[PDB]
Amino acid sequence: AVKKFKPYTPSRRFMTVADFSEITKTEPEKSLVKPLKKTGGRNNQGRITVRFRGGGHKRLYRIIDFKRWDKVGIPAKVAAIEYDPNRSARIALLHYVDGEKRYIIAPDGLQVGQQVVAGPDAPIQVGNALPLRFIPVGTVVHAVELEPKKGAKLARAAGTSAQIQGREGDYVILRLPSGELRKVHGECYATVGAVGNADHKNIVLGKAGRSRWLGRRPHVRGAAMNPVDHPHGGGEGRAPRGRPPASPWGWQTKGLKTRKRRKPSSRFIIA
Amino acid sequence: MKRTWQPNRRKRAKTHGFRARMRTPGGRKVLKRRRQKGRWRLTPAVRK
RNA sequence: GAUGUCGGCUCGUCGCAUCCUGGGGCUGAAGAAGGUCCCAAGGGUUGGGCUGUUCGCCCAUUAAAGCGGCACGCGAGCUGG
RNA sequence: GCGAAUGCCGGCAUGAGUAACGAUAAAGAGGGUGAGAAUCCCUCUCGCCGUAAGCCCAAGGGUUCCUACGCAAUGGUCGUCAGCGUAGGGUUAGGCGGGACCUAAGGUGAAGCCGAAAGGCGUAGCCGAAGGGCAGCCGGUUAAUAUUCCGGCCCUUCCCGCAGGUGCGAUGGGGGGACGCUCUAGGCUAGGGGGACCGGAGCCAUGGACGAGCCCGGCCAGAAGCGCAGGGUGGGAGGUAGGCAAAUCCGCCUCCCAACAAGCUCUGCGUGGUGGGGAAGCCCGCAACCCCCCGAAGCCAGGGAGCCAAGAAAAGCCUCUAAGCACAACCUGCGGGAACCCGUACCGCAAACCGACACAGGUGGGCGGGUGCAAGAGCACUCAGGCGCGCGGGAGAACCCUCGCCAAGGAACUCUGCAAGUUGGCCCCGUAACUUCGGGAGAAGGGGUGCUCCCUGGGGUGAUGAGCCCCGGGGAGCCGCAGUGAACAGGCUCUGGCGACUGUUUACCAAAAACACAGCUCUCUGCGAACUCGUAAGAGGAGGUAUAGGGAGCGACGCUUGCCCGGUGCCGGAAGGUCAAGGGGAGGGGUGCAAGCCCCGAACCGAAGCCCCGGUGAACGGCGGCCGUAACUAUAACGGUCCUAAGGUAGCGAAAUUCCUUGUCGGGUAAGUUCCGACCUGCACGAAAAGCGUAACGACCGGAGCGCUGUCUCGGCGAGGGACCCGGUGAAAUUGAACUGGCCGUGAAGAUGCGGCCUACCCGUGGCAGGACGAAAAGACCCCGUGGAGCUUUACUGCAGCCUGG
RNA sequence: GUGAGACCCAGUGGAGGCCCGAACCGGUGGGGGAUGCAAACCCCUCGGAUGAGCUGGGGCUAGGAGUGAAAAGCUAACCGA
RNA sequence: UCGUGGAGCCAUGGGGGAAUCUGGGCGGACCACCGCCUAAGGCUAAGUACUCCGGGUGACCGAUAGCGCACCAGUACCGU
RNA sequence: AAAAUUCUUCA
RNA sequence: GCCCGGAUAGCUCAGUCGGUAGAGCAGGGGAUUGAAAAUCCCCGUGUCCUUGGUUCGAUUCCGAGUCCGGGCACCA
RNA sequence: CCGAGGGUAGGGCCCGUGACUGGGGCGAAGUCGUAACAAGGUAGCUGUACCGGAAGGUGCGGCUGGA
RNA sequence: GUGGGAGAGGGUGGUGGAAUUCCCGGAGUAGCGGUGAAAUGCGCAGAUACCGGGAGGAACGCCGAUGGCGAAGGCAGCCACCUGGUCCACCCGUGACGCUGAGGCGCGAAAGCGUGGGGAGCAAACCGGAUUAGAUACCCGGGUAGUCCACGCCCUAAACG
Ligand SMILES: NC[C@@H]1O[C@H](O[C@H]2[C@@H](O)[C@H](O[C@@H]3[C@@H](O)[C@H](N)C[C@H](N)[C@H]3O[C@H]3O[C@H](CO)[C@@H](O)[C@H](O)[C@H]3N)O[C@@H]2CO)[C@H](N)[C@@H](O)[C@@H]1O
Ligand SMILES: [Mg+2]
Ligand SMILES: [Mg+2]
Ligand SMILES: [Mg+2]
Ligand SMILES: [Mg+2]
Ligand SMILES: [Mg+2]
Ligand SMILES: [Mg+2]
Ligand SMILES: [Mg+2]
Ligand SMILES: [Mg+2]
Ligand SMILES: [Mg+2]
Ligand SMILES: [Mg+2]
Ligand SMILES: [Mg+2]
Ligand SMILES: [Mg+2]
Ligand SMILES: [Mg+2]
Ligand SMILES: [Mg+2]
Ligand SMILES: [Mg+2]
Ligand SMILES: [Mg+2]
Ligand SMILES: [Mg+2]
Ligand SMILES: [Mg+2]
Ligand SMILES: [Mg+2]
Ligand SMILES: [Mg+2]
Ligand SMILES: [Mg+2]
Ligand SMILES: [Mg+2]
Ligand SMILES: [Mg+2]
Ligand SMILES: [Mg+2]
Ligand SMILES: [Mg+2]
Ligand SMILES: [Mg+2]
Ligand SMILES: [Mg+2]
Ligand SMILES: [Mg+2]
Ligand SMILES: [Mg+2]
Ligand SMILES: [Mg+2]
Ligand SMILES: [Mg+2]
Ligand SMILES: [Mg+2]
Ligand SMILES: [Mg+2]
Ligand SMILES: [Mg+2]
Ligand SMILES: [Mg+2]
Ligand SMILES: [Mg+2]
Ligand SMILES: [Mg+2]
Ligand SMILES: [Mg+2]
Ligand SMILES: [Mg+2]
Ligand SMILES: [Mg+2]
Ligand SMILES: [Mg+2]
Ligand SMILES: [Mg+2]
Ligand SMILES: [Mg+2]
Ligand SMILES: [Mg+2]
Ligand SMILES: [Mg+2]
Ligand SMILES: [Mg+2]
Ligand SMILES: [Mg+2]
Ligand SMILES: [Mg+2]
Ligand SMILES: [Mg+2]
Ligand SMILES: [Mg+2]
Ligand SMILES: [Mg+2]
Ligand SMILES: [Mg+2]
Ligand SMILES: [Mg+2]
Ligand SMILES: [Mg+2]
Ligand SMILES: [Mg+2]
Ligand SMILES: [Mg+2]
Ligand SMILES: [Mg+2]
Ligand SMILES: [Mg+2]
Ligand SMILES: [Mg+2]
Ligand SMILES: [Mg+2]
Ligand SMILES: [Mg+2]
Ligand SMILES: [Mg+2]
Ligand SMILES: [Mg+2]
Ligand SMILES: [Mg+2]
Ligand SMILES: [Mg+2]
Ligand SMILES: [Mg+2]
Ligand SMILES: [Mg+2]
Ligand SMILES: [Mg+2]
Ligand SMILES: [Mg+2]
Ligand SMILES: [Mg+2]
Ligand SMILES: [Mg+2]
Ligand SMILES: [Mg+2]
Ligand SMILES: [Mg+2]
Ligand SMILES: [Mg+2]
Ligand SMILES: [Mg+2]
Ligand SMILES: [Mg+2]
Ligand SMILES: [Mg+2]
Ligand SMILES: [Mg+2]
Ligand SMILES: [Mg+2]
Ligand SMILES: [Mg+2]
Ligand SMILES: [Mg+2]
Ligand SMILES: [Mg+2]
Ligand SMILES: [Mg+2]
Ligand SMILES: [Mg+2]
Ligand SMILES: [Mg+2]
Ligand SMILES: [Mg+2]
Ligand SMILES: [Mg+2]
Ligand SMILES: [Mg+2]
Ligand SMILES: [Mg+2]
Ligand SMILES: [Mg+2]
Ligand SMILES: [Mg+2]
Ligand SMILES: [Mg+2]
Ligand SMILES: [Mg+2]
Ligand SMILES: [Mg+2]
Ligand SMILES: [Mg+2]
Ligand SMILES: [Mg+2]
Ligand SMILES: [Mg+2]
Ligand SMILES: [Mg+2]
Ligand SMILES: [Mg+2]
Ligand SMILES: [Mg+2]
Ligand SMILES: [Mg+2]
Ligand SMILES: [Mg+2]
Ligand SMILES: [Mg+2]
Ligand SMILES: [Mg+2]
Ligand SMILES: [Mg+2]
Ligand SMILES: [Mg+2]
Ligand SMILES: [Mg+2]
Ligand SMILES: [Mg+2]
Ligand SMILES: [Mg+2]
Ligand SMILES: [Mg+2]
Ligand SMILES: [Mg+2]
Ligand SMILES: [Mg+2]
Ligand SMILES: [Mg+2]
Ligand SMILES: [Mg+2]
Ligand SMILES: [Mg+2]
Ligand SMILES: [Mg+2]
Ligand SMILES: [Mg+2]
Ligand SMILES: [Mg+2]
Ligand SMILES: [Mg+2]
Ligand SMILES: [Mg+2]
Ligand SMILES: [Mg+2]
Ligand SMILES: [Mg+2]
Ligand SMILES: [Mg+2]
Ligand SMILES: [Mg+2]
Ligand SMILES: [Mg+2]
Ligand SMILES: [Mg+2]
Ligand SMILES: [Mg+2]
Ligand SMILES: [Mg+2]
Ligand SMILES: [Mg+2]
Ligand SMILES: [Mg+2]
Ligand SMILES: [Mg+2]
Ligand SMILES: [Mg+2]
Ligand SMILES: [Mg+2]
Ligand SMILES: [Mg+2]
Ligand SMILES: [Mg+2]
Ligand SMILES: [Mg+2]
Ligand SMILES: [Mg+2]
Ligand SMILES: [Mg+2]
Ligand SMILES: [Mg+2]
Ligand SMILES: [Mg+2]
Ligand SMILES: [Mg+2]
Ligand SMILES: [Mg+2]
Ligand SMILES: [Mg+2]
Ligand SMILES: [Mg+2]
Ligand SMILES: [Mg+2]
Ligand SMILES: [Mg+2]
Ligand SMILES: [Mg+2]
Ligand SMILES: [Mg+2]
Ligand SMILES: [Mg+2]
Ligand SMILES: [Mg+2]
Ligand SMILES: [Mg+2]
Ligand SMILES: [Mg+2]
Ligand SMILES: [Mg+2]
Ligand SMILES: [Mg+2]
Ligand SMILES: [Mg+2]
Ligand SMILES: [Mg+2]
Ligand SMILES: [Mg+2]
Ligand SMILES: [Mg+2]
Ligand SMILES: [Mg+2]
Ligand SMILES: [Mg+2]
Ligand SMILES: [Mg+2]
Ligand SMILES: [Mg+2]
Ligand SMILES: [Mg+2]
Ligand SMILES: [Mg+2]
Ligand SMILES: [Mg+2]
Ligand SMILES: [Mg+2]
Ligand SMILES: [Mg+2]
Ligand SMILES: [Mg+2]
Ligand SMILES: [Mg+2]
Ligand SMILES: [Mg+2]
Ligand SMILES: [Mg+2]
Ligand SMILES: [Mg+2]
Ligand SMILES: [Mg+2]
Ligand SMILES: [Mg+2]
Ligand SMILES: [Mg+2]
Ligand SMILES: [Mg+2]
Ligand SMILES: [Mg+2]
Ligand SMILES: [Mg+2]
Ligand SMILES: [Mg+2]
Ligand SMILES: [Mg+2]
Ligand SMILES: [Mg+2]
Ligand SMILES: [Mg+2]
Repeated sequence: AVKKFKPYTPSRRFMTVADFSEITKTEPEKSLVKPLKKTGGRNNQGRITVRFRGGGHKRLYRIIDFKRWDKVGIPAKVAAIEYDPNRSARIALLHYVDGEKRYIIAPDGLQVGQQVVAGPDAPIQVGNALPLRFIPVGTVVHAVELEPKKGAKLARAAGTSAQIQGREGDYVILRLPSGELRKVHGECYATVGAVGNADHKNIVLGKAGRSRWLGRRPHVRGAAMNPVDHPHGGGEGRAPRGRPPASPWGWQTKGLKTRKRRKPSSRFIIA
Repeated sequence: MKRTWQPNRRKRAKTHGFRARMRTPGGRKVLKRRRQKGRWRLTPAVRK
């Protein structure tokens, strides 16, 4: 729902946090599965290549399953729904009848105790992953694969989800979270339902820090630097860019389409 | 106040060490030159 | 191969084309006041409001609140608005 | 062949016996020593520090440590002294810290990938430490070392043997190791305060005291056992699609038993056989070691609760099985043996480290006693302990520095209350507009504070009752000028501008109104993402996936954000126009006696780009002018007309913007180029280079008031550190050479140096700064040079990159 | 309190880029210093001080390159290369 | 020597792609003669260059010269 | 389902 | 103070090449109305600012000037 | 002790006045249009919303006191 | 109370077909549109007109009325669940328990506001084209908020019989 605070301090008036009842249950990550020293670092081999990243609360990583086809047919009981710091969603831990456990970006609705599974036979109900071709046109599904056997890669951010628009050949049409209509293979898996924790889009960082705890360093405007630093830069006291909106690298930044034209990945898109 | 020289044995060697000179083709050419000239010390001498 | 630049402060000193105070001729000078011109700096020539201001404009007085020169006197004396 | 080059190397001058001698914590005397002592040693007075100016440890420094000789130099003076010279000594570890252990970022790097070479990436592995893991505590000794040597008590590994246990057995599997912030409970310990009690040499002074007097000290370590605190922890028995099935171990199902437990374990603290230490005191040598109380930030520890930002790894260590092996082998006991390498002096907030210096600067971790002030690591004094800052002695000018006080006035000072003053703690009353209901608030403005005597209420600890502490409540009364009696310790208010806010910045002239900021919008990006770095491989993005990532502007919040796509940019346009290779060769040329061999080459087919068409403003941007008109005049709701892509809407407005200007009214003032409120002919506001506001916030900028003041009228006195004199040591920039006066002139136009005249015995000391166009910097402005660099763009020309045909 | 609520009182509770205030990190105004104690220091005063905090050790990024809460600041006492 | 030039020759990143002596390259576009030469595999002393090193000479220096060092110098010292 | 504005004052 | 731009019918503004000068609005006269507007027919208008000069001829091309407009005045 | 009152500080209600500013009322014959009364020449009115010289226009819904 | 009845009373979930718009596909060619007449505008880059498939949003034709239900506002496709009011029949039970109702509390068309979503049609403002003396209007071509859903506000009306 999102917690609100009385203004017993500015910023704390505008501040809001996520309701943690969905997760209220198992805060400590499963010592196996999640355990994975996660390496922080805002640059590659030397230089920074994504400005303004850095700092930000120590974060332990949690490995999730983005290809539930591992255990086809093997059902599992959702042991618990915990908080994952490395993502917008909430993951859910689930023990399989097999014994093996693992996390799954918890879908909106899924509840602890519910049984769930993955496969063709699999029943169409929130939490079960199936190959697209076997999923009722129109249903909402998330964590959609994009190419058979290559893992989930679509609609995984809290509250996101794509809708099955129709079949057509070995492919099926999908209106993705952005709204684009892409044809995706039939063998491509996906777990039924929406991502959940849709409230996310409503939390208000509130202060300047918080934005720091998230690991995002202060971002500085082009026109605030100088001729050398940026192209908007310079100008004897405050000025209107100088035309036309560009980036520190010098490419137009208002409307100039960037995706590669000759990309063979077209032919499967429409939006 | 803090002055440019803040002594540290490890740094000094890890940085201008002999082994250090040897790894870089550039440092190799440093020792090359030093020996050439006649320097009594090729590497900034230090001891532990 | 540098003569520090406006204003203020401190310290002055000089010119006279005199703002006072001294003399004196006219007066359309009754007296008192004045106006004007001549002789004369010896000594005087206020405290505030506003502005960085010099300058002025006001306030309250005054015998008068003179004009001007000394690298628009004076930063190896001060201040830097 | 030198006289000049702010020439170069060296030497020596001037300033100059001048400035200065490095914290204003402070000295005095008497003994020694010695050729010679303010300065070295000893004693006695005195002052300074005491979250230290004292102890301990890292880093760094490397003999500075200790002893004996020493004083040329070094030491800002002196020097018998020394961190100095010469010489000799000195650093002892299975347990402390590193290594024959572990992993982190990162490094390196088999494989593997890449790159003209050099090289770049890079899996396992390896390297990598204040992190993990690992066995020593209390004393005693040396001139100098000690958890190292010695004493006492207590341990750890390996190796061998013995005895009893058991499926023993990995580099493999699993568990564990293992983790955040804030707040916390209970016991303890460190530490500290009391004692009428215990042990002591002694002490009655100067009017009093033989006193429950005064003064000193009343602990430390310690196996097993035993206590008191905890911390960890269900056992069962079956199944078993997982732990890249090797497992009786994990993990999942299922079911007898068992639960805010007990037991089992593992630490902490007492206690403990016994060992050790043990003052003030005189000739330098007498021993208790008990009882209360306050009590941690440390310990039990992996305790608890709450929170969102969601909090290393690996080994040791358990456990499971594989090969193998079961004569092994591990396990537990018990004895015997074995136990290497490196460091260990000393300095360590400083004279031994980093600052050329014995430099007022900088330097990480731990302990940091007592009393009083609400508390505290703050403040004053003071323990332990350590210092009096390596030039002194006088004098008592000006002038400067730091500092105290002041009549009357009280901001008149001045750009400005700059500065300094006032105010200042705690307790209680009592507190406005406005407001986002939090705040404003410590608003303002007040009263209280000492000591003594009585009465009185809770609490902890005991034991409910004494003490010992811990919070109060009500009376009487005493003395001062004054009761946080010293020290530490906001001046308050009203009203504007800017920015919401805490925050960041020009290390070394700018801390702001600038940057950032949550938040708003635009745009890109469907994942081998876009974007960035790289020739590449690869990496970041991100072990993310449109509620996500990149770029851009605005910048909390409230009310809002208008018109114009003509030009420009971007977006969309399968048509057209133009269009490069290349395709195609109508037709023509060179040659050959020829077949030929060689060249040119028109139609047409030929991309992207451009042209063209249409969209687009929280995309670059733009957002008018002149005449006329109302029944007093004025003014002009109304009319006309030129021009445009379209003519500035709301709001605001002589403003961080207004030139004319001190606009013009009004407020404030005795008086107001500033300020506040208005007006609007806005030179030249205006809506996300956002417009207008706004509670709160600000070492931000403006205007006023009250309070208090040496800011001032207007200065005076006083203190200390210098200045001055004497003794010691002794620089500097500058300097053509000097025997260096005024005025009126003259002179390259501002003369000590020419002319004329006027002054003026020779030489210093303390002062003042008018001149020597004083010093300092080959002017930073200016211009010049076909000098240079940084930056811009619809300058030129290229290149990366991106698009594109073949 | 109501039908149930919301909401309202006390008490407990201990949040926060909250407040005073050291240590600590800074560097506001004024004074001194200016051949200094010092190639940025000292004095009085002042900002923050549970956070976008400060700090030790071990690492990585660099010359048209890095880094930058943005000053063309810093990159070993002078950085438009 | 060759800066697109009438630009051959010798190399060669890309595309196409032969023949074995009636073969094949060259003689400055290109043809025709005439003549030279044998590609797509390799080796090869000497004459030549240099002076760390040893010697000999000097209308070379003679301690501010001559090497940066005549001397315990790539030292002291400065700098991470 | 309609092209189309107006009528000084006092009586 | 310098460099720019105009001016033409009553008004707002077109145009020229050296021969010609215009439009809209206004206005004058009829028409519709009961009467005004509107609307409908008819109509007239120019020293092309003054000014000298050129030319065969100037609103137009030069030279001077008046007016009304806009734009610069920087380094200090 | 209390105490008239005076002093200092902070609040509350109230009346007057103020550059300037907003509408309002009233005043024979000024200006611009003509919204309403006859489908008032787009039926009228109406709540709210935005826009315009001005009546007023348009949106959405409602009424008939319109057909 | 017992037993029966009618209803667009209300809330939630699901669902149907027609139509408009857009998208793809086919087929087709010189206009379509719109009006009082026109023009703007869409169209040879292939529109209008016709067919097939798909998307999505809003509203439910006929039934349907001068009808029904609700306290009022208001409420209409179908289905299911949850739920209020109401009428008749039987005279069974209670035994005046009633009426009204300042204040309070709740509901309350449309428009408007907030947070997010949704967006086909329509459509203030706005932009064009006409009409006009002018035309910030009536007409035409576009067009944003809004209209839509959820949650929270607003609380007015010719909320009228
Ligand atoms: N009537 C007064 C109120 O204001 C308006 O009315 C005011 C004006 O509109 C009106 O003006 C009229 C004008 O419309 C009409 N065409 C011409 C007339 N001469 C004017 O009249 C007005 O001015 C004149 C002087 O000039 C006075 O003598 C006369 O009393 C006065 N009413 O005069 C009124 C002033 O009183 C409203 N229309 C009216 O409904 C309202 O009630
Ligand atoms: Mg920014
Ligand atoms: Mg800037
Ligand atoms: Mg640009
Ligand atoms: Mg640029
Ligand atoms: Mg710019
Ligand atoms: Mg500007
Ligand atoms: Mg140095
Ligand atoms: Mg080290
Ligand atoms: Mg070394
Ligand atoms: Mg000179
Ligand atoms: Mg005089
Ligand atoms: Mg004078
Ligand atoms: Mg002067
Ligand atoms: Mg000066
Ligand atoms: Mg002078
Ligand atoms: Mg001076
Ligand atoms: Mg100044
Ligand atoms: Mg010479
Ligand atoms: Mg000298
Ligand atoms: Mg002298
Ligand atoms: Mg002297
Ligand atoms: Mg002296
Ligand atoms: Mg000294
Ligand atoms: Mg003797
Ligand atoms: Mg050391
Ligand atoms: Mg030595
Ligand atoms: Mg001796
Ligand atoms: Mg000496
Ligand atoms: Mg001696
Ligand atoms: Mg010594
Ligand atoms: Mg010695
Ligand atoms: Mg050891
Ligand atoms: Mg060994
Ligand atoms: Mg590497
Ligand atoms: Mg490598
Ligand atoms: Mg190692
Ligand atoms: Mg270690
Ligand atoms: Mg640890
Ligand atoms: Mg360790
Ligand atoms: Mg560990
Ligand atoms: Mg150890
Ligand atoms: Mg021990
Ligand atoms: Mg010692
Ligand atoms: Mg076993
Ligand atoms: Mg393990
Ligand atoms: Mg642990
Ligand atoms: Mg406790
Ligand atoms: Mg104890
Ligand atoms: Mg005691
Ligand atoms: Mg006595
Ligand atoms: Mg003890
Ligand atoms: Mg099992
Ligand atoms: Mg196996
Ligand atoms: Mg004990
Ligand atoms: Mg206790
Ligand atoms: Mg086996
Ligand atoms: Mg032995
Ligand atoms: Mg030691
Ligand atoms: Mg310390
Ligand atoms: Mg040093
Ligand atoms: Mg000293
Ligand atoms: Mg020092
Ligand atoms: Mg420190
Ligand atoms: Mg206190
Ligand atoms: Mg102290
Ligand atoms: Mg006085
Ligand atoms: Mg007095
Ligand atoms: Mg004054
Ligand atoms: Mg004055
Ligand atoms: Mg002033
Ligand atoms: Mg000022
Ligand atoms: Mg002050
Ligand atoms: Mg109020
Ligand atoms: Mg007393
Ligand atoms: Mg006090
Ligand atoms: Mg203080
Ligand atoms: Mg105030
Ligand atoms: Mg600010
Ligand atoms: Mg703060
Ligand atoms: Mg700083
Ligand atoms: Mg600075
Ligand atoms: Mg500041
Ligand atoms: Mg500063
Ligand atoms: Mg990743
Ligand atoms: Mg974005
Ligand atoms: Mg962003
Ligand atoms: Mg901004
Ligand atoms: Mg702004
Ligand atoms: Mg705009
Ligand atoms: Mg435009
Ligand atoms: Mg366009
Ligand atoms: Mg295109
Ligand atoms: Mg061609
Ligand atoms: Mg083309
Ligand atoms: Mg106009
Ligand atoms: Mg008139
Ligand atoms: Mg008239
Ligand atoms: Mg304007
Ligand atoms: Mg407008
Ligand atoms: Mg104005
Ligand atoms: Mg003014
Ligand atoms: Mg302006
Ligand atoms: Mg002005
Ligand atoms: Mg002015
Ligand atoms: Mg006045
Ligand atoms: Mg002012
Ligand atoms: Mg003033
Ligand atoms: Mg004003
Ligand atoms: Mg502006
Ligand atoms: Mg803008
Ligand atoms: Mg404003
Ligand atoms: Mg500030
Ligand atoms: Mg004074
Ligand atoms: Mg004195
Ligand atoms: Mg002397
Ligand atoms: Mg002269
Ligand atoms: Mg002479
Ligand atoms: Mg002479
Ligand atoms: Mg003298
Ligand atoms: Mg002088
Ligand atoms: Mg002097
Ligand atoms: Mg000079
Ligand atoms: Mg020069
Ligand atoms: Mg030139
Ligand atoms: Mg350069
Ligand atoms: Mg060009
Ligand atoms: Mg009720
Ligand atoms: Mg509470
Ligand atoms: Mg704070
Ligand atoms: Mg100063
Ligand atoms: Mg000075
Ligand atoms: Mg402070
Ligand atoms: Mg604070
Ligand atoms: Mg570090
Ligand atoms: Mg380091
Ligand atoms: Mg560079
Ligand atoms: Mg920074
Ligand atoms: Mg740079
Ligand atoms: Mg050429
Ligand atoms: Mg050939
Ligand atoms: Mg050839
Ligand atoms: Mg040849
Ligand atoms: Mg040949
Ligand atoms: Mg060869
Ligand atoms: Mg050879
Ligand atoms: Mg030599
Ligand atoms: Mg000689
Ligand atoms: Mg060195
Ligand atoms: Mg009329
Ligand atoms: Mg009439
Ligand atoms: Mg009439
Ligand atoms: Mg005319
Ligand atoms: Mg009025
Ligand atoms: Mg009126
Ligand atoms: Mg009407
Ligand atoms: Mg009408
Ligand atoms: Mg109509
Ligand atoms: Mg009508
Ligand atoms: Mg009404
Ligand atoms: Mg209007
Ligand atoms: Mg209006
Ligand atoms: Mg108008
Ligand atoms: Mg309208
Ligand atoms: Mg209607
Ligand atoms: Mg109704
Ligand atoms: Mg109606
Ligand atoms: Mg009706
Ligand atoms: Mg449409
Ligand atoms: Mg079609
Ligand atoms: Mg077709
Ligand atoms: Mg309903
Ligand atoms: Mg019912
Ligand atoms: Mg009865
Ligand atoms: Mg309503
Ligand atoms: Mg509505
Ligand atoms: Mg609105
Ligand atoms: Mg609103
Ligand atoms: Mg429409
Ligand atoms: Mg009409
Ligand atoms: Mg709805
Ligand atoms: Mg209401
Ligand atoms: Mg009705």
